[PDB]
Amino acid sequence: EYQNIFSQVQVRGPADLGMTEDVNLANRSGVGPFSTLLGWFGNAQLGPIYLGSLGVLSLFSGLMWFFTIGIWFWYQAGWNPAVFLRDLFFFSLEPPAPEYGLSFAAPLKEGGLWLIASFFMFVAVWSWWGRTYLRAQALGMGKHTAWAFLSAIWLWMVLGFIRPILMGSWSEAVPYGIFSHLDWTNNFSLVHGNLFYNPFHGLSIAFLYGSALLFAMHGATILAVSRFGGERELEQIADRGTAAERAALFWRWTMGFNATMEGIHRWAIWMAVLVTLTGGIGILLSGTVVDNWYVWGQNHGMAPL
Amino acid sequence: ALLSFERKYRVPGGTLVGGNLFDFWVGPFYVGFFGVATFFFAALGIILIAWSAVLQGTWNPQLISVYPPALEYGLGGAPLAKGGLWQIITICATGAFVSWALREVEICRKLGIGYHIPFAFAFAILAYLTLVLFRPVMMGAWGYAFPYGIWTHLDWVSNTGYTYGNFHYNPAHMIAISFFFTNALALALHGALVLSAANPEKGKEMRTPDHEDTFFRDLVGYSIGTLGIHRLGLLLSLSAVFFSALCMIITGTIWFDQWVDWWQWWVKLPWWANIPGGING
Amino acid sequence: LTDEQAQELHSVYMSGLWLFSAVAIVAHLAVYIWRPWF
Amino acid sequence: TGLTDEQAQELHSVYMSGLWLFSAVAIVAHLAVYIWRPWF
Amino acid sequence: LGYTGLTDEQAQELHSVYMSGLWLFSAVAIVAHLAVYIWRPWF
Amino acid sequence: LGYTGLTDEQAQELHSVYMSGLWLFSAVAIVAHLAVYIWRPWF
Amino acid sequence: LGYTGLTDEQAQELHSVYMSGLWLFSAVAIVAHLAVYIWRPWF
Amino acid sequence: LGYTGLTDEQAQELHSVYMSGLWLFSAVAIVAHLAVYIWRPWF
Amino acid sequence: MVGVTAFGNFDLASLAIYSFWIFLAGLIYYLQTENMREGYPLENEDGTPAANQGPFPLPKPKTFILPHGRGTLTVPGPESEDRPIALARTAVSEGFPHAPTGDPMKDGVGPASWVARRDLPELDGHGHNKIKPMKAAAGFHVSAGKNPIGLPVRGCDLEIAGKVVDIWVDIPEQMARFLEVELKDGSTRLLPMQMVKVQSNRVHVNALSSDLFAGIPTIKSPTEVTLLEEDKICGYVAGGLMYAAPK
Amino acid sequence: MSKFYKIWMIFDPRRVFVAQGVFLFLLAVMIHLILLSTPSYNWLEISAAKYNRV
Amino acid sequence: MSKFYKIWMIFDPRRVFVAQGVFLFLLAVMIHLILLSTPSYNWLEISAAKYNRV
Amino acid sequence: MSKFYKIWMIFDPRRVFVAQGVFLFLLAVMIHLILLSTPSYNWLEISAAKYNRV
Amino acid sequence: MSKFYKIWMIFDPRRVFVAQGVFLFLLAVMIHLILLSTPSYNWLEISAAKYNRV
Amino acid sequence: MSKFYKIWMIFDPRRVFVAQGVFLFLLAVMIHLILLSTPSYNWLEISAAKYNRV
Amino acid sequence: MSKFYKIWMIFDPRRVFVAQGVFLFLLAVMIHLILLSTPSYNWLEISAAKYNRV
Ligand SMILES: CCCCCCCCCCCCCCCCCC(=O)OC[C@H](COP(=O)([O-])OCC(O)COP(=O)([O-])OC[C@@H](COC(=O)CCCCCCCCCCCCCCCCC)OC(=O)CCCCCCCCCCCCCCCCC)OC(=O)CCCCCCCCCCCCCCCCC
Ligand code: BCL
Ligand SMILES: COC(C)(C)C/C=C/C(C)=C/C=C/C(C)=C/C=C/C(C)=C/C=C/C=C(C)/C=C/C=C(\C)CC/C=C(/C)CCC=C(C)C
Ligand SMILES: COC(C)(C)C/C=C/C(C)=C/C=C/C(C)=C/C=C/C(C)=C/C=C/C=C(C)/C=C/C=C(\C)CC/C=C(\C)CCC=C(C)C
Ligand SMILES: COC(C)(C)C/C=C/C(C)=C/C=C/C(C)=C/C=C/C(C)=C/C=C/C=C(C)/C=C/C=C(\C)CC/C=C(\C)CCC=C(C)C
Ligand SMILES: COC(C)(C)C/C=C/C(C)=C/C=C/C(C)=C/C=C/C(C)=C/C=C/C=C(C)/C=C/C=C(\C)CC/C=C(\C)CCC=C(C)C
Ligand SMILES: COC(C)(C)C/C=C/C(C)=C/C=C/C(C)=C/C=C/C(C)=C/C=C\C=C(C)\C=C\C=C(/C)CC/C=C(\C)CCC=C(C)C
Ligand SMILES: [Fe+2]
Repeated sequence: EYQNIFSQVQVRGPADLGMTEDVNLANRSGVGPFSTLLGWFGNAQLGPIYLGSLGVLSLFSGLMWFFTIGIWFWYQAGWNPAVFLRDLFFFSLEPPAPEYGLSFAAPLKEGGLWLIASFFMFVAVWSWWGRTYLRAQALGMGKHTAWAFLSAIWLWMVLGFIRPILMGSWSEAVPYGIFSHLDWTNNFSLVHGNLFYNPFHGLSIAFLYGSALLFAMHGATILAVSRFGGERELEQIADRGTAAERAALFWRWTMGFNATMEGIHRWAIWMAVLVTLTGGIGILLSGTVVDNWYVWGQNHGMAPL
Repeated sequence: ALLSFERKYRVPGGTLVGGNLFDFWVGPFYVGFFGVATFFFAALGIILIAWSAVLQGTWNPQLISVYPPALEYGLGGAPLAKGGLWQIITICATGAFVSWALREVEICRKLGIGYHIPFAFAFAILAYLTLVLFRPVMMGAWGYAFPYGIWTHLDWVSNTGYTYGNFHYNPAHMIAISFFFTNALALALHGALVLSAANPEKGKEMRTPDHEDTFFRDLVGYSIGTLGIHRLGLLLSLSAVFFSALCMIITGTIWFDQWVDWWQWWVKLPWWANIPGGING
Repeated sequence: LTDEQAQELHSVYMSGLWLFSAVAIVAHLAVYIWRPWF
Repeated sequence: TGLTDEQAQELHSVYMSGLWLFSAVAIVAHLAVYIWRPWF
Repeated sequence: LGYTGLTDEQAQELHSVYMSGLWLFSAVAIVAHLAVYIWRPWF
Repeated sequence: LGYTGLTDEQAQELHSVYMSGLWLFSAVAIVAHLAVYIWRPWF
Repeated sequence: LGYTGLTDEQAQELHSVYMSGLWLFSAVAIVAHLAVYIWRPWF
Repeated sequence: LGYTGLTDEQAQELHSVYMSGLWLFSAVAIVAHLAVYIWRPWF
Repeated sequence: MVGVTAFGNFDLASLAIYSFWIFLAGLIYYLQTENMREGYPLENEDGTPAANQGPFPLPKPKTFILPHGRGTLTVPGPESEDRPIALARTAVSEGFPHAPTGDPMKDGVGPASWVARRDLPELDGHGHNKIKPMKAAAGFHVSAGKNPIGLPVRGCDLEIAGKVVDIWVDIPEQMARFLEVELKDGSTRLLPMQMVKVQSNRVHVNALSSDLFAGIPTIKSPTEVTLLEEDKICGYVAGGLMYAAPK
Repeated sequence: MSKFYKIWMIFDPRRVFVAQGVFLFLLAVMIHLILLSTPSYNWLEISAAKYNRV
Repeated sequence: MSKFYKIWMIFDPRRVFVAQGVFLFLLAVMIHLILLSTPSYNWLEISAAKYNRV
Repeated sequence: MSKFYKIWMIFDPRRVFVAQGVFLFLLAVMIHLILLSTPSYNWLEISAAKYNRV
Repeated sequence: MSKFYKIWMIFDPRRVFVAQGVFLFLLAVMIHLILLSTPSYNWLEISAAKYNRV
Repeated sequence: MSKFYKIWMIFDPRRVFVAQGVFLFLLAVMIHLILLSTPSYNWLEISAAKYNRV
Repeated sequence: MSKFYKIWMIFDPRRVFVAQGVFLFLLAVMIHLILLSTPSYNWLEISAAKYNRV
């Protein structure tokens, strides 16, 4: 009856400071507080966190981006806290108007502040990517996390930087707001025909659904064989046990083919990086190569003529 | 035929319906009672899709479409050429999905593992039945379900969404989207981490789970663990599907207008409703 | 917190509560003099 | 918290000194604003 | 008896230097405000 | 202090070099502002 | 001092070569700016 | 310093060959730019 | 580039979609071959190499360097069971079950199977044992759950089989892994934490009847448990679900 | 009265100091913003009107 | 009062006091915002009308 | 007053100095941006209008 | 200046230098972008106007 | 200038060579694409115009 | 001045050189993009209009 969804007994010991392969220990912090609420589901320990040069750069730039958008929101509210709380989700930093092109001459109120915020965000995201790479390198691990993050960065860059340049206007980029970027998404679909008929849009959706499918399958499989210590997968790779064999045989008897305790993670990483990669390509093609995706589908055997 | 370790696991037991009858393998596949049911329903549904393509007059697999009955048939039967083939295919699909889940249950209990996988699959079956059975029944017509076509059910999605304006003002829809995005992010991170521990820099020893915990604590200051990450993956996927089912079940039944108009209860809250500034004032 | 400790914390909390209520009543009475709703 | 009675007394004395300094500055500021532009 | 590990003399010296810096910063700010108020008063 | 491991002389020397760099940077900035203000004053 | 393992002579030599490279880069940049300003001044 | 395991002579020889390649690449680029500028100048 | 086609209706979007189809076929091939590093070549039901092996060739070997001087692992490689299987064919044709010859739970077949893993304890990043009894662990205590120590243990026949004596703890993950149960004869067994339900007054083991607790494989060292012993214990307890259905 | 010091026995002084500093700054900013939003007591706008800056 | 002191045998004092402070501050802010909404009992606006600030 | 130096026996000077630097910079930037957003005290536009720059 | 050299007895010089580089570069870019945003002080556009480039 | 060879003591030649190759190829492709995008310097279109190919 | 060589005992030359290279290339690309984005100082269209190529 115990399904291993929530731990039924919780234990605590001395905090684990972590490994010291060649990490600069002077850049680590102390351990934070233990949380029982998190310990019901996963680990209770918080921290320590590594902060280095790239951590400082990313924190400064991200804080400046956040503060720039926030101060613009406070300006749009008229400095009234009540209006700020009421119209939160309705404020937005907009990119420069279409008649300014790619130039940097747009006024502060009409898109210059958007350029300042975008520069800060650019620095923050790229320094965080470098930080993931260097944190992997310090521990002697492979850089798989950096490359998956690079896929995510590819889609982000296409949305905010690459496509506006190819289209020749900053007005193509996404505004900084909660409801406003949803409106941007809907208007992007409406302007370019019907984004459903973008084939790379369909592939991106296929891989997002596939991530949900594969992650549910894998979480369920590991929880099902956790009675044999299947969660300790790094050891099941080195010394195969009955947990790995039972999981492989379940999926083999079900659908005719299986994975290993490492190949399944290869499937996982590719299933996610593919949604973001195909999405980036599909957005890049919209407006620069195809202006009306539904008509394109009609000409390519996807929609009735 | 068999994997190197498969022989000791193939033992006679764990069936729900039948006994030694249907207790055998066909190649790698296990085929119990529900294996037979699944095969029959799937084959019938696929051949009926092909016959609907014959009736429609197209052989392009991207143009084949099986439309539900028109709204004037209500919840009754329809002629085969007009709406009935869709109904038979829906019955076949429901039978195939349920038999697949029950076959998974039989395999689970033959191998001695927990029933997490059939439960997770039942979540997706329930989302499908919400779109194809429960919502059409509450709205009173089979014509509110989606057609069986590669690109025409996207037309169904678009028409249904734009009936209520911009559909991602639906709040349960927002929650479901957030769960989907978080799920994809977590899947990428988890696959990358296990691979980076098992495949370190060239010439190095394999990393330990301590190295994985250390990597995430260095990066973001918290590590959920291995059991934690698998629990989180199951829960994120199932929550996404549950909230998508909810946001569709309330859409044509409780809500009837633009969802952006739903978000106005917050703005019109009395103690700031008339303050003159900002966007809504 | 045992019985005596909890009772003492209780007493100090109510001393604070009554001082706060006294200041609030002073303010409310000042408003009633300055601009009454009654 | 691990503080003794004397430690708590001393810490509270210094805290109250700081609080009264802050309050005195605030009182002077409010007096100046009220003379400049009363709100009652 | 310090939770940060500083002694009494160390705290006194650190506070002395901190107050020197604070007064320098405040003096610069005061001069800047005087210049702005002469240039363009806000009262 | 045991805070960074520097001695008194090391801190003095490091601060001397840091202040040399700071004054060079400030002098360049002052010349740049003088040039801009002559070219296009903002007051 | 002990931060990077370089001695005094090593730091001096490395800085000498670095400054040679910096001055070469700056000279090329100066010539480029002179050419652009003659071609199309921005003041 | 030797962060890479190369000796002084090895670094000198590798840099000599690298500079030969760099100058060949630069010469080809210079000829290409001369041809394009004669064909269609951009100044 | 809007409407620029090299031939027919083939533009940059068509080029992109066909390039992606080629890439996806290659990626699927790579993923399957990477998954083929365990369990291959395929065997007949009598142990001999099967005539058929599949549409994908076996990948080139790769070597893992195990930590703490545990050796190396090269996969794919010669894989052998290294243990007797007490199963008999029920049919001359393939695709039918193999029936256990004796007691399946003692013999370790079916849902009671185990694998001949290494006979050494699992280590942590520093070289210590990963799993320790909470008594031997330094500074470990129960934090926020129902503490099982001292509770009676009830089997699937609703009969008392023992009492909880200790908790075995995964030191790096800081999670309880096993319950140590003292039987009536003053002997202790390990029970997987994922197979017990800790209630207010008892610990309930749905998989295992009270009489079967004495048949749980024992650990040869009271202070540590190896991977092989973990296989045996987990496999026995899980096989109880099918092989203790009556009583 | 005269014994409130015992609260520092109940609350860690550093946590209380951090929390009350944050609270004081946020309260002060909120009040200043409230004054800025009202047409009256917006000292910038009324200074502009008094000296005819527009 | 009678025996309410025994709640501290059940609850950690810090959590209760923190929750009480947050609740009190939020209540006061909400009530002040409600008063500022209506023209009545809006001290910033009635003072503007009284001294003819507009 | 005279006993304020004891604050350094509760608060780590490094953490305090970092937080103070961040706080002061953000406050200065916010005040400058508020002044820029106001038609008066926008020194760039004031100098533009005075010197007939547009 | 007076006794400020002891700040290096509290802070690691490397981290301070890195923070200074990051802060100064970001501030300089922000100020240049603000100047480019203003119709005056955009040196490229006023140079274009002076020499009748466009 | 005569001692730039010491760069290879601190930089791995293989990483530098791979990065340099990738960088040079991407730069060249980007410049060629920028030239093809402009109506001038699109050598195919202007050869067409020059040789009267429609 | 004349003593800045001492910075190299503080910072590793490898990290400094890679950071400097990335920074310089990004700054050059940024300034070139800014110049191209302005209708003036875009040398391609300046040359096109000067020689009547459109
Ligand atoms: C042209 C179409 C047809 C093409 C070919 C068709 C022919 C048949 C198909 C052939 C392809 C088969 C692919 C299977 C490869 C298997 C890879 C693998 O998982 O492991 C093996 C191998 C290492 O395995 P390992 O055992 O785990 O190694 C562990 C090490 O010990 C220690 O670890 P490590 O440090 O070595 O790193 C480990 C990592 C090593 O992986 C890498 O090194 C990846 C490098 C980055 C990708 C390159 C593009 C980045 C942007 C350019 C700028 C930098 C260039 C790269 C710099 C190189 C420096 C090393 O290996 C991995 O496992 C990574 C898993 C996930 C990688 C996700 C990559 C995301 C890329 C994001 C793209 C962003 C820009 C996209 C722009 C648009 C592109 C269409 O990894 C790889 O080889 C990575 C392959 C990278 C492919 C990039 C995606 C290409 C997208 C093209 C789509 C089709 C075109 C559609 C549009 C067309 C328009 C006209
Ligand atoms: C009316 C609306 C349109 C439409 C318009 C669009 C548009 C426009 C786009 C999508 C995109 C996507 N859409 Mg669509 N979409 C529609 C209908 C659907 C339906 C459906 C059932 O109908 C589905 C399932 C989807 C699904 C999808 C996704 C597969 C895809 C986004 C991938 C992703 O993860 O992005 C989320 C991930 C990212 C954006 C990457 C972010 C990476 C960066 C680095 C993160 C930085 C964090 C930042 C610093 C903040 C810091 C936070 C703090 C650190 C905490 N769409 C209809 C047709 N859709 C995108 C796409 O790829 O299309 C091809 C896209 O651009
Ligand atoms: C929007 O804002 C705009 C764009 C308008 C304008 C804003 C501009 C501002 C914000 C940007 C400011 C930029 C400044 C900070 C640029 C600074 C540039 C400096 C850093 C130039 C330095 C150049 C260094 C050169 C490349 C040196 C090269 C020398 C190396 C090759 C030395 C290595 C030699 C080897 C031998 C070392 C080995 C030594 C041995 C002993 C080991
Ligand atoms: C919208 O509604 C509006 C805004 C209109 C109205 C709402 C208003 C709100 C609701 C009212 C809130 C009022 C609050 C609660 C006011 C309370 C203010 C008091 C609590 C401020 C106290 C400040 C005290 C500080 C300044 C004291 C500082 C002194 C310390 C820094 C001294 C250093 C301490 C060291 C020396 C300790 C030494 C310890 C050693 C080891 C002995
Ligand atoms: C919307 O609201 C608006 C913006 C309109 C108006 C609201 C305004 C209010 C809410 C803003 C409140 C602002 C705060 C309260 C003002 C704070 C001012 C700060 C406290 C000034 C502090 C200055 C400190 C100076 C810069 C520090 C100098 C530090 C020294 C250099 C330390 C050096 C120590 C070393 C050298 C030696 C110590 C260690 C050795 C071993 C002895
Ligand atoms: C929106 O608001 C706007 C932007 C419009 C206006 C608001 C403006 C305000 C918020 C801006 C605030 C700006 C800040 C506060 C100005 C700060 C400037 C800093 C302090 C400049 C400091 C520069 C110091 C550097 C340049 C000196 C460097 C020299 C070193 C590298 C020398 C080498 C170090 C030696 C070798 C150490 C070795 C010694 C030991 C013995 C080994
Ligand atoms: C209490 O209030 C305070 C002030 C304390 C703080 C409040 C903060 C809150 C109110 C701020 C909330 C911000 C939220 C709404 C951010 C929302 C962001 C949206 C959702 C972003 C979605 C998409 C944006 C992405 C795609 C943007 C990508 C842009 C990059 C690619 C930038 C590329 C870099 C280029 C443009 C820089 C060009 C500048 C020159 C120097 C090259
Ligand atoms: Fe996993």
